[PDB]
Amino acid sequence: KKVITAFNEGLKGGGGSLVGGGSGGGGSRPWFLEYCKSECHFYNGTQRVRLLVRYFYNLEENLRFDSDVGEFRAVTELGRPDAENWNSQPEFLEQKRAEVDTVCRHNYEIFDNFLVPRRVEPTVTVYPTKTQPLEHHNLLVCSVSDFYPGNIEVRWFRNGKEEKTGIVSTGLVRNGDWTFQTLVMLETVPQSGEVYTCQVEHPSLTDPVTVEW
Amino acid sequence: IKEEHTIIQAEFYLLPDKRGEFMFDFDGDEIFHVDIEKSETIWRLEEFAKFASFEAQGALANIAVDKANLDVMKERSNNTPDANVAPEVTVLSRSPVNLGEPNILICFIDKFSPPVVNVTWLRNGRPVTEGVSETVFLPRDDHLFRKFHYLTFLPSTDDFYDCEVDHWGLEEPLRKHWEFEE
Repeated sequence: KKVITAFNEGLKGGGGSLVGGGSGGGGSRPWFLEYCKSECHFYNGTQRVRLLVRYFYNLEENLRFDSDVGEFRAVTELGRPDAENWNSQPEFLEQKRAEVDTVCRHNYEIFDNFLVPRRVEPTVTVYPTKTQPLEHHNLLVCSVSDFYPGNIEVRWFRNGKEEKTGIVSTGLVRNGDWTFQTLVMLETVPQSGEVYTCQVEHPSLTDPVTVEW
Repeated sequence: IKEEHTIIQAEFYLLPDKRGEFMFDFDGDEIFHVDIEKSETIWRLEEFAKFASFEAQGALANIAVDKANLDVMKERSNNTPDANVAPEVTVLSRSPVNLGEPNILICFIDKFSPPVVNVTWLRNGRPVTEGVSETVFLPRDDHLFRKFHYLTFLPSTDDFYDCEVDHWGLEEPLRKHWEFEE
């Protein structure tokens, strides 16, 4: 059973202050946030990887460590003291420079066993939607839900004619529990001898999924 | 073939609330987070637990550094705070809604900071405290946060729901309405 490794969080030092930064508000309840995102960008699994660490103080991103640079760089002046301090520490730098391997690549190998291969087939359904007398443009809905990963293609066809116009969608909707959903609607006034079809392609399927109305 | 992905370790410490958080994100979804007070790794999906492990103490140690660092940042900026940024709130069902078929309502709270919010689910105007759950504060591409609150429900035309959200950045609580409509 493999153990996920965490990125090392560096200790900052005091020494001086900066002349009045900013607010953009005032009156509101004062708050203070130290937030750090250590991001591993896998361009192709572990073959090409970039580590990007981003530091934020309140609403401002102030410091960055890009593995392609190899050192910390201030995004705003509030982050400069940290850049200079940490960059003067060879021991800390080598440690950060090595995390693209000891953390990013190390954890990908673990996740590649169950997150990368996760596949959940979508449930596809079609149905009309208006207010009885359609009046204006009619609306046909293609519902594609409960699927993973996010990569998916949902197309409408009018008698084998892929409709590239009159499409209204919610776009890819993330449910927060590792499943997505989307509603791709087609504006069109139906006709008996005129059939509308929804084709769905997804990496969890072997063959496209189709539905007529 | 090509495997494009992003893994993010996101962590923070907030004052004056004295709240910290440590989580991992994979392509936008939470893998797990550490319950800082109990020193335990909480997987987003139970099934994840059998494929890996994470020593919760590592998160506690990192948050301890974040807390020390926050004091340094407050000192460096002369305790100059920023404005509170109110969230956008959306309510939607997890799956197509069919009368009498169990479903889940999602209250998606987005684009806000600081990472603290009060949320209440209401069914017919009354708070619901059973069959509800929530995620921790999730990272966005920018400096803001998002969060998900969930409510199990049984579709009926006699009911209507609301997700009420309060945040230091809102004038008054925000109440988003949801009701079945085939």
